[PDB]
Amino acid sequence: SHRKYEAPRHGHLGFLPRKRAASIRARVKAFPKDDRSKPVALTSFLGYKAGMTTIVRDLDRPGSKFHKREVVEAVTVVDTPPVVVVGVVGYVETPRGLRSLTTVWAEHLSDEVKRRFYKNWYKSKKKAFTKYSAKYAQDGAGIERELARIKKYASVVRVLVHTQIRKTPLAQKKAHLAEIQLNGGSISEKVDWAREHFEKTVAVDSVFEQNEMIDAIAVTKGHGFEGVTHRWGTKKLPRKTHRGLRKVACIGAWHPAHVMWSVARAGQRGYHSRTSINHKIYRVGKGDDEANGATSFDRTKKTITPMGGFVHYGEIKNDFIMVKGCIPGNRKRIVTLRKSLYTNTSRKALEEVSLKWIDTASKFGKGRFQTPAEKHAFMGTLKKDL
Amino acid sequence: ARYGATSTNPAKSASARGSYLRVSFKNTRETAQAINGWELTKAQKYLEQVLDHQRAIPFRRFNSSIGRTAQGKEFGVTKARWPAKSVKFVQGLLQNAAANAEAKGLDATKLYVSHIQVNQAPKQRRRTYRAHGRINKYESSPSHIELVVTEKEE
RNA sequence: AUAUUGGCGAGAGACCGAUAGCGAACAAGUACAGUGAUGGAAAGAUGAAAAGAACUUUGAAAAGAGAGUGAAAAAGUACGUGAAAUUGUUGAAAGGGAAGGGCAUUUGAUCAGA
RNA sequence: GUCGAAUUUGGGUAUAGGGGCGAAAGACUAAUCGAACCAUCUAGUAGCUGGUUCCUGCCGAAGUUUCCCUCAGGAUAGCAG
RNA sequence: AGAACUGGCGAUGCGGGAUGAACCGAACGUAGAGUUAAGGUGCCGGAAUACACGCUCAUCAGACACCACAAAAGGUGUUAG
RNA sequence: GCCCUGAAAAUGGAUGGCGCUCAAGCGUGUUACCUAUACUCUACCGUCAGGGUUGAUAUGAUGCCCUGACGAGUAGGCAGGCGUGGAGGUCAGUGACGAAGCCUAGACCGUAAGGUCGGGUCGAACGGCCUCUAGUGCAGAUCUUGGUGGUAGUAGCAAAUAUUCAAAUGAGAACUUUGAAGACUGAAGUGGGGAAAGGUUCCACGUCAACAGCAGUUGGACGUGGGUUAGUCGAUCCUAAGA
RNA sequence: GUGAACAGCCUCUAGUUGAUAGAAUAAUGUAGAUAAGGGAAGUCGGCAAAAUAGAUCCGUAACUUCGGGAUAAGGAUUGGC
RNA sequence: AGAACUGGUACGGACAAGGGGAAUCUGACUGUCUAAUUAAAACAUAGCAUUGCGAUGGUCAGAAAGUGAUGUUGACGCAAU
RNA sequence: CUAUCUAGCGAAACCACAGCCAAGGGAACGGGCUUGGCAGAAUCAGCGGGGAAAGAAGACCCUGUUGAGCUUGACUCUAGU
RNA sequence: GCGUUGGAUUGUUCACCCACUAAUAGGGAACGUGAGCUGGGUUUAGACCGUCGUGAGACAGGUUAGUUUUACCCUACUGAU
RNA sequence: UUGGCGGAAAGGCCUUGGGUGCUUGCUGGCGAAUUGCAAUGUCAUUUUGCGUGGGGAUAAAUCAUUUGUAUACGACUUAGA
Ligand SMILES: [K+]
Ligand SMILES: [K+]
Ligand SMILES: [Mg+2]
Ligand SMILES: [Mg+2]
Ligand SMILES: [Mg+2]
Ligand SMILES: [Mg+2]
Ligand SMILES: [Mg+2]
Ligand SMILES: [Mg+2]
Ligand SMILES: [Mg+2]
Ligand SMILES: [Mg+2]
Ligand SMILES: [Mg+2]
Ligand SMILES: [Mg+2]
Ligand SMILES: [Mg+2]
Ligand SMILES: [Mg+2]
Ligand SMILES: [Mg+2]
Ligand SMILES: [Mg+2]
Ligand SMILES: [Mg+2]
Ligand SMILES: [Mg+2]
Ligand SMILES: [Mg+2]
Ligand SMILES: [Mg+2]
Ligand SMILES: [Mg+2]
Ligand SMILES: [Mg+2]
Ligand SMILES: [Mg+2]
Ligand SMILES: [Mg+2]
Ligand SMILES: [Mg+2]
Ligand SMILES: [Mg+2]
Ligand SMILES: [Mg+2]
Ligand SMILES: [Mg+2]
Ligand SMILES: [Mg+2]
Ligand SMILES: [Mg+2]
Ligand SMILES: [Mg+2]
Ligand SMILES: [Mg+2]
Ligand SMILES: [Mg+2]
Ligand SMILES: [Mg+2]
Ligand SMILES: [Mg+2]
Ligand SMILES: [Mg+2]
Ligand SMILES: [Mg+2]
Ligand SMILES: [Mg+2]
Ligand SMILES: [Mg+2]
Ligand SMILES: [Mg+2]
Ligand SMILES: [Mg+2]
Ligand SMILES: [Mg+2]
Ligand SMILES: [Mg+2]
Ligand SMILES: [Mg+2]
Ligand SMILES: [Mg+2]
Ligand SMILES: [Mg+2]
Ligand SMILES: [Mg+2]
Ligand SMILES: [Mg+2]
Ligand SMILES: [Mg+2]
Ligand SMILES: [Mg+2]
Ligand SMILES: [Mg+2]
Ligand SMILES: [Mg+2]
Ligand SMILES: [Mg+2]
Ligand SMILES: [Mg+2]
Ligand SMILES: [Mg+2]
Ligand SMILES: [Mg+2]
Ligand SMILES: [Mg+2]
Ligand SMILES: [Mg+2]
Ligand SMILES: [Mg+2]
Ligand SMILES: [Mg+2]
Ligand SMILES: [Mg+2]
Ligand SMILES: [Mg+2]
Ligand SMILES: [Mg+2]
Ligand SMILES: [Mg+2]
Ligand SMILES: [Mg+2]
Ligand SMILES: [Mg+2]
Ligand SMILES: [Mg+2]
Ligand SMILES: [Mg+2]
Ligand SMILES: [Mg+2]
Ligand SMILES: [Mg+2]
Ligand SMILES: [Mg+2]
Ligand SMILES: [Mg+2]
Ligand SMILES: [Mg+2]
Ligand SMILES: [Mg+2]
Ligand SMILES: [Mg+2]
Ligand SMILES: [Mg+2]
Ligand SMILES: [Mg+2]
Ligand SMILES: [Mg+2]
Ligand SMILES: [Mg+2]
Ligand SMILES: [Mg+2]
Repeated sequence: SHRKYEAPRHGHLGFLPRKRAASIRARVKAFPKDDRSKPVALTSFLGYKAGMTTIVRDLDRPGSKFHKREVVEAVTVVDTPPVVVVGVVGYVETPRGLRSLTTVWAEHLSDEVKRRFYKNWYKSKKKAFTKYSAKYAQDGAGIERELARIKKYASVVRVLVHTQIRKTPLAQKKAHLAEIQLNGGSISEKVDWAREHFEKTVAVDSVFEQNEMIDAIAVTKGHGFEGVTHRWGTKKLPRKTHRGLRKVACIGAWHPAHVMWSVARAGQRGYHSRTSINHKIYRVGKGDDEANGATSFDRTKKTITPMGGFVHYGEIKNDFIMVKGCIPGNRKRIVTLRKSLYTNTSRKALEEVSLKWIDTASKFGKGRFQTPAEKHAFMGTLKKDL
Repeated sequence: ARYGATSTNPAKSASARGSYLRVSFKNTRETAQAINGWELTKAQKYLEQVLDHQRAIPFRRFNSSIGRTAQGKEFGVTKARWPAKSVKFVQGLLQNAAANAEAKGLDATKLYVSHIQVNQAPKQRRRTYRAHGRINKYESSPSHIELVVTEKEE
């Protein structure tokens, strides 16, 4: 017989399987469509989620009941140190998909990126790329021919870049290596861009701008084995239920005489690769620029780092991208931010935010003070110091 | 006397056995198969590491729904255990075989486990009490263990 | 003269041969169960003779490896022989969600016949 | 729920099976109650269910007639050896 | 659900109807050779992508009896009267 | 006539599938081709029938030979044979120089029931033939007894707040002893005694093969012993319901 | 000792430290709880849970067999010195 | 019993410990049973009513008895409803 | 506290053989058959769709010329009176 | 393709009404789904009433109380080696 | 050996120059037998090992400890000369 009461399905079948991602770094499965008139530029960047805070900004939304007055908005801050270009990968179009023709790496690789190629760095002999570095003996004749093949072929060109993770407070110490597609015309210039940029750093200012809508690709926070009630949002069974109530009552009809893929069942929740789109950047702040967390209306000399440091992450000392709302992944986790795959014109994009105030109070509690100066000015003299 | 089927030289071999030993037959079989064919000293070191929980005995036949461990990767398995009782019994039999080989005058540095087999001894029977006034068996599965160590040749 | 599944003493069998024959070939109406009336098993075989393994060695020991007794230890009191189910070791072979089978032949192994 | 009197309970004693006992439920009567348990009659009967142990060769059916307190059965004639 | 005649299944394998107790063909010792039955000759699959005259284009075409369905009524679709 | 509308059902699926469009569709005609345990011929097996052949040495006339036809089959009937326990006769049968039995992807005979041989193991009896006899053949009976599996080293060994350190003993100590600490029963006790019941569980010594669902050096276990002292405590005496 | 109290809790004498343990802390469970706003809209049904609770003082209805209802309901207070 | 002072207005501070009200059906109440699915409105109860019987009897036992229960009883009793 | 892993210990239910589906037919709902889809060792924790899962020779219905408990001027008797 | 509700009564499916809503469409999947729950109903044994029956008892007549057992196996699915 | 082209799976294609061998384009000499009248009458390519020489380079992973961006256990993420 019929369900007797219609209700929307619990969970989304397009996010299957709900398994652990194969890597702690989420894969960028699509890059922006290449427009061969624009200059050569990175279409993505590599950063690490530091934490969240709040801001105040005037809402610029004509037609809204609440236009031109102040809104408090949550923002996620991602530490984004400049990425070092260490390679170049070419992809030629084949009737079976894209295929990597060849990859040309930089002459000298830092131990940070070399650590990625070892599971046991402490006892290794660090022989990686030592014969490859000999390819640059006198003129790099093999290298220039290898790049020439990329120009003659390889309709898609990607640079191999790695995070400068020793600049982050993370104890990881091992960089994350990823391929970023080079958009912009004249593929030959793409290889010229990559070859010129070997061993060179690329800053987040050259990828992202204020007010830009970007895509967050990250592996969500893992939660281990989870019951159906929280994994899918299924209704809790009554208290009277025997053998437990945090279950799905009917997992299938008699026929088909099988459990169907569409039935919510217990398993791993989280640690999934997600690509969340249309998150607006509110800040592209600079690590060397003291008073990061200040705005044109505050001017107070305070960095973006909250009082006592970002909880579970540490202090931010590099370039950071502040996005509106939240992004997949937890603190300290590698995240990749890419360009929007389309041109969004809906007055939520193209809306030019100007921050009025940034919350720098401690996230380690019910923070009362933005800066240590304010704490002294409020409480006055203490017995320990001050 | 009259051990299992062996294809090694009795003049270059030394045997030891233990009968009606109250140790789990399945665990003892897995322990014996873990060192079957190994050198004597290497097998003894491996058994000491197993006792120390540094290495594990891969469970190949009697392994259904036992559990997974990372020490099985060197044996190409996910299911390995640390059957300390079986390891101790096999260590006793190994030192017995080493003593017999020394008595016969065999090269202890060339000794390898040429043969080892565990089979089921007669079961020692107890009783367990079950709901609604029922009685079920609670039998042990003891082992007859035998091994022969031979000098390696060419 | 006739009866006699009891008692005693005998002689026999085209009877049974230890799951059979009386329940009981054996410390059997015994062990054991039930309050009780009653119910009621399982259980024979080393070897001619213990000649039942002196002694050496390893182990805390049980025992093991030697040695030895014995016609035989492929007879070690867990003992005449010693199947099958089931199990270990070695050897051989096959194996994409059963396996097993028939017709015919390949291949490998093995083999009788002139 | 009841908890100072139709209270609870130990020991001794009385009531024994178509019997006892029952402030009554066919309840209890030694885990057995709309007739306890044990032994015997008893290898009780069953038109009903299940099983029914070696090979080969030859021949080879019937579910139809009549009757039966007969309709899951039998006798009778027919088919078959 | 119940009768009549016959043939079958039950009791029967084999070839065909993919698959099936009943249909078609044909009933069977062990084999060889040849020819066929019913059924088929694009491949699965052994056998002509054979010959010949025509019809049909279906935005749910059609494709071997038993058999696994389709009707009344309509169409300047197309063909022959 | 073909095609289309009429023509809507629930897991995804059925000219059998692929697929097929002057078809590999439909109507019709002509050939060639494919193959059943069918048909024709032959070989062999058996059955039935008709015969020939005591003119011998010819020992199997229930024998040998010729000819023709046939062979499906449940329930069921009959016939010819295989096998087992025991019995009469016979083989002046086999066997401790190895009987029976058992194992043997080793060989031979029979359509088959089965029979024979080779090898290993084993140790004391056994077999062919003619005939007699039956407690004479197993795959089933939720068959009986006994043994054995997969399940499976799995379920589980989770109530009673709780154990920890050191030393000693010991081969071996989470569990034994001692000491220290932390706790609990909190006098309607996890205390001290008793009635019913049990019967040596009491205590000491030695001691761990089995039990104490882990362990164990410990024990209500194992082996050997020791221990229950009444004129006054009870029975004994009295009677109660009752016998 | 607290306490009306042989209630619950703690302690003294006495006794025990006996329940197989070790490591992590997934789901779902068993037992114990909490939860913003709403307050039975859940459900057959307020099932389960919560709320009230001791003592002192004030006050206490319908009905009534005049005995009760009644701790009706509804209220206020409670420590230490 | 009263007063003063005192405090994060807390104070039966742990433990401990009624939820209450308006009614309807039903049994008066206390009590009793289906041990091991039914605790109830079921049974029992005091009250009420009926019946039998004056012992050579009523009711009920026993196979029978020179045998019994009520009855160590006597209608304000026993027995059956 | 489990569940999980480990050290030790260590069962039971159940088991024709076993285990991937769709359709067909079939004893009219197949794991095996037919046509297709497909299909790669060995596994762990959950889970409750399926195995028309397990637990019991259906207790409901019918049959049996099978009972038993109980009732009545069924039939035939009988203790007592 | 995507939605198709919150409630009063009633075990109910169904029905009816209140109200929101864009709408409150109809159904299958062993009349999907009890080793997923619950047990309100039906549908054991206790009990009351009405009718019927002399009676034991009967009622698609009403009412009250009334044990919902097992996964650790294979597959399927969710995850994990 | 020179140079160029080919990336869809290029792994191949085209080309300059010379050396060596055959050359059936034509004309000669020598040999075949006995594999007994046929027997595929062994001529191909596909891996692997081994020995002799020459050329070439001189690491990681897992366990264990640790981490916690992870987690039932595996696994994942880390760090440690
Ligand atoms: K009757
Ligand atoms: K009865
Ligand atoms: Mg619907
Ligand atoms: Mg959420
Ligand atoms: Mg429940
Ligand atoms: Mg905070
Ligand atoms: Mg498993
Ligand atoms: Mg138990
Ligand atoms: Mg018991
Ligand atoms: Mg006997
Ligand atoms: Mg014997
Ligand atoms: Mg012998
Ligand atoms: Mg023997
Ligand atoms: Mg065997
Ligand atoms: Mg598989
Ligand atoms: Mg085959
Ligand atoms: Mg009744
Ligand atoms: Mg009989
Ligand atoms: Mg015939
Ligand atoms: Mg029948
Ligand atoms: Mg029949
Ligand atoms: Mg068909
Ligand atoms: Mg016809
Ligand atoms: Mg063909
Ligand atoms: Mg028409
Ligand atoms: Mg049509
Ligand atoms: Mg065809
Ligand atoms: Mg045609
Ligand atoms: Mg033939
Ligand atoms: Mg025949
Ligand atoms: Mg006999
Ligand atoms: Mg012999
Ligand atoms: Mg065999
Ligand atoms: Mg003898
Ligand atoms: Mg017999
Ligand atoms: Mg049998
Ligand atoms: Mg049979
Ligand atoms: Mg059986
Ligand atoms: Mg049995
Ligand atoms: Mg377990
Ligand atoms: Mg438990
Ligand atoms: Mg406890
Ligand atoms: Mg302990
Ligand atoms: Mg102590
Ligand atoms: Mg205490
Ligand atoms: Mg003692
Ligand atoms: Mg134990
Ligand atoms: Mg022990
Ligand atoms: Mg003693
Ligand atoms: Mg006295
Ligand atoms: Mg006081
Ligand atoms: Mg709340
Ligand atoms: Mg609130
Ligand atoms: Mg309220
Ligand atoms: Mg409601
Ligand atoms: Mg509701
Ligand atoms: Mg309640
Ligand atoms: Mg009050
Ligand atoms: Mg009141
Ligand atoms: Mg009452
Ligand atoms: Mg009272
Ligand atoms: Mg009860
Ligand atoms: Mg009750
Ligand atoms: Mg199917
Ligand atoms: Mg069908
Ligand atoms: Mg099946
Ligand atoms: Mg198939
Ligand atoms: Mg489960
Ligand atoms: Mg299931
Ligand atoms: Mg039945
Ligand atoms: Mg029955
Ligand atoms: Mg009849
Ligand atoms: Mg009768
Ligand atoms: Mg009767
Ligand atoms: Mg249903
Ligand atoms: Mg179900
Ligand atoms: Mg259920
Ligand atoms: Mg109910
Ligand atoms: Mg009446
Ligand atoms: Mg488990």
